[PDB]
Amino acid sequence: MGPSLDFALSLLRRNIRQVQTDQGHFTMLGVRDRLAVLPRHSQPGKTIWVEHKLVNVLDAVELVDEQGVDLELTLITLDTNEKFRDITKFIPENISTASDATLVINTEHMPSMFVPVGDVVQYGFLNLSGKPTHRTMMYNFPTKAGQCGGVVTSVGKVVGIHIGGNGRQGFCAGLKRSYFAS
Ligand SMILES: CCOC(=O)CC[C@H](C[C@@H]1CCNC1=O)NC(=O)[C@@H](CC(=O)[C@@H](NC(=O)c1cc(C)on1)C(C)C)Cc1ccc(F)cc1
Repeated sequence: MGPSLDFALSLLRRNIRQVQTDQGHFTMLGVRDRLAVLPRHSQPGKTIWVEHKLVNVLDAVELVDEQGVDLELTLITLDTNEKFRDITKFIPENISTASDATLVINTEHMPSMFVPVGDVVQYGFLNLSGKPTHRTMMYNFPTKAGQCGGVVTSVGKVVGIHIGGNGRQGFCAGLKRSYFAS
């Protein structure tokens, strides 16, 4: 509710970017330095649109956890002029569920949008259009196409990235701090 909403708003300007790839429109969380995270499904190429600018991509590396499981997110590094404000400290050391979370969407079509998704609960194994992953979490909210990459936040942590849904529920890849270690 209110507390996750205001924390979510504090991330928006400095860290939550509108992007476009050949696959469509996505929300992108910038984490530190020139490092950001996107859904694998966005399939970033050699350039990517960020806000109004076509930006060269330094690399895109699929995020695979310490158990060898693809998390369906890719870590992208960018030929941006400025570094992102470092939000490492807001990514929890442990994958975290949360009550009354906020999902932040920021795309050209859904700009600066805060979605009260309610409680985010453990889900675990998830088969997303035939691609299996784990460590996912679920919220009973009817998320939509165009919300992938959306940032799931608690009172003061960034806990997940929206990756899929079935029309009545939504699912995020869980985040923990070690995923972003250099
Ligand atoms: C570029 C445009 O594409 C997009 O908009 C990305 C947006 C949507 C957001 C969905 C869109 C709808 N409700 C939502 O919240 N995401 C996907 O579509 C994903 C597929 C699903 O959500 C599928 N769901 C399940 O499999 C699923 C399983 C359970 C359990 O619940 N849902 C549905 C398409 C059927 C794409 C994907 C494929 C393979 C993966 F490794 C990982 C992801």
